[PDB]
Amino acid sequence: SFFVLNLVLGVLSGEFSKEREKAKARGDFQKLREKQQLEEDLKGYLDWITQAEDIDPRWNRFCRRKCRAAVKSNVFYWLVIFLVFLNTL
Amino acid sequence: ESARREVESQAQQQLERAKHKPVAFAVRTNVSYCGVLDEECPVQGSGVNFEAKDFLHIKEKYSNDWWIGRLVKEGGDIAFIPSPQRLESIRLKQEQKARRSGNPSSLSDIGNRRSPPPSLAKQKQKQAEHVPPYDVVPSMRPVVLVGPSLKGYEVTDMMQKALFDFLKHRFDGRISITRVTADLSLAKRSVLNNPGKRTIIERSSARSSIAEVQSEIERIFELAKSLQLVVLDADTINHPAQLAKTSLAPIIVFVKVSSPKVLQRLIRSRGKSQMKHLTVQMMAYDKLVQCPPESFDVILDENQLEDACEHLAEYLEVYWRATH
Repeated sequence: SFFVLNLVLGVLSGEFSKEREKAKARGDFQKLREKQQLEEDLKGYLDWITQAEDIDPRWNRFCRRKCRAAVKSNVFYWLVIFLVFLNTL
Repeated sequence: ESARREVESQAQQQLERAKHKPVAFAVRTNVSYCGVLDEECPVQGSGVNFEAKDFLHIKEKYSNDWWIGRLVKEGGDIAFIPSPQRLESIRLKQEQKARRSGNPSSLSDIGNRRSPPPSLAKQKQKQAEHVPPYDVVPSMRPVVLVGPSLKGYEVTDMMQKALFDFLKHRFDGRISITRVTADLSLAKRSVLNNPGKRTIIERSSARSSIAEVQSEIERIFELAKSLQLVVLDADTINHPAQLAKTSLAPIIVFVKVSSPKVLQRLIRSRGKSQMKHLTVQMMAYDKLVQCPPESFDVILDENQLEDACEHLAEYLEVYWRATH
């Protein structure tokens, strides 16, 4: 029951590895890798385009510039964590 | 030897008496020639083995042979560069003692015609295009921020307005913005004898933008004496080829868009319209990276502005300070 199950686990894991090695040789991790960097920049530059959306040369620069700062100020990240802890409690 | 001792220290004292002397103009070198064999200078310095297109701006109206000066780096010491006529007349002097410089050969044919080599191996003709020695530039260097596409087209300058906000925040005490509605890529002051100056003089080059495109050479160059790269909005350089020929040689900064797949949703996020040009904004973009930096030596492969602006900041953090 224990030795046999150990043998089953070993034979199954060594067979899963002996197929992931083939998949790496043919190439499938590259699709996953080159997709995560894609949305990384699509989470990147595409936020930079919106950071110039309110550079006004109708008066949202007074408040919206602070809304962006507050969201990523480590204050709106800890306040929400405290609220989630309270909700759990 | 009273002759050597009585003067030799002349340069040593006059390059330090007015240590706060203000520099002007500029120099763009082309040959780094040493001076162990080519000293010919009262500074007793080794040589001028600096580089091609070296960074130093000079105003000390010295004698008609050499120009005692200053080099801009981490140290604010004084330097020395030869006068333009010196480099002109000596660029052949280093090849004046080149024996068979004219046409006779040393290939065992000694006595065919003999005679001194013809004067054409001198500055008698030198007429490639009559290209002069060291070229001036502003007291600073002009700025180009190429990318991500044809400037002024929705996203294109919108990647620059955001980049010019922290820039103006770091600047504004350093800022010298201007917006040029003229084509430097179609502007070159290397005219034959005289550029167009009149308005209705009825000449073959009267109704030409050259008159109103060279008018901002004065809005650049020595106007930068207060020290400032002077950025611009120029919808002129979509490639560091036409700009980097004349005495401009601008600060070309490239905002990278990485692989040609993140810009798709960067330009299509606005949906309809933006594909009026379709290809070029995604074709001219890699038509730029195509060639090496060196011009746009600056590259800006970076995410959200917080660190992306730092690359511009650290470039000019050393650059601004090391220019005094």
